[PDB]
Amino acid sequence: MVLSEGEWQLVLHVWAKVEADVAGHGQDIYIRLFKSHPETLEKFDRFKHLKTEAEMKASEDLKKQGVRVLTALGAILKKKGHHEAELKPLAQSHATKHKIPIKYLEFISEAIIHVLHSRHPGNFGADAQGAMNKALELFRKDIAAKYKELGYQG
Ligand code: HEM
Repeated sequence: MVLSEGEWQLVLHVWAKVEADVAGHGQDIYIRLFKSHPETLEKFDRFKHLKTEAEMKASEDLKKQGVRVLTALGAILKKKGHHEAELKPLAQSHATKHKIPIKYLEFISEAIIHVLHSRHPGNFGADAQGAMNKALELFRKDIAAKYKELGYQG
């Protein structure tokens, strides 16, 4: 499950493009997640009333949430697998307060990949997409192990 340095640089080089406008990327990723897997929207008490993509795009609070979420993910990715400290708080909140199954982490990973594939073909060819998938699989593996330590089946 361990990534090479080369693989991490493919991850970080596409992430550098996300960081030109993290808010806009976050909006596109949430819209993709909620349209592909509508059940995931039901986990968001503050956003579950949004009915359409237009409402999602107009939500300033959802935009701010996407910035928080992608910035936390980016800090994980920049650790290049040495992310134990970052995963502790995230696993605890997601297991115990939000109750987010591993299957829903797989869905958001799919939405991230889809949006990078569409926006960033210059830095998201097949090898770069493979490296990003490996990094998100590692994240999900390590979160699942923490979930189990915390008492949550995931
Ligand atoms: C890449 C994966 C994800 C990352 C990095 C991430 C990160 C975060 C962060 C940093 C927060 C705020 C602090 C906290 O409560 O822990 C948060 C809140 C939250 N997350 Fe996630 N998250 C991820 C995936 C998901 C998914 C897939 C769902 C639901 C389907 C979800 C549901 C929530 C909810 C319900 C909150 C509270 C939102 C609010 O305050 O209105 N998360 N997430």
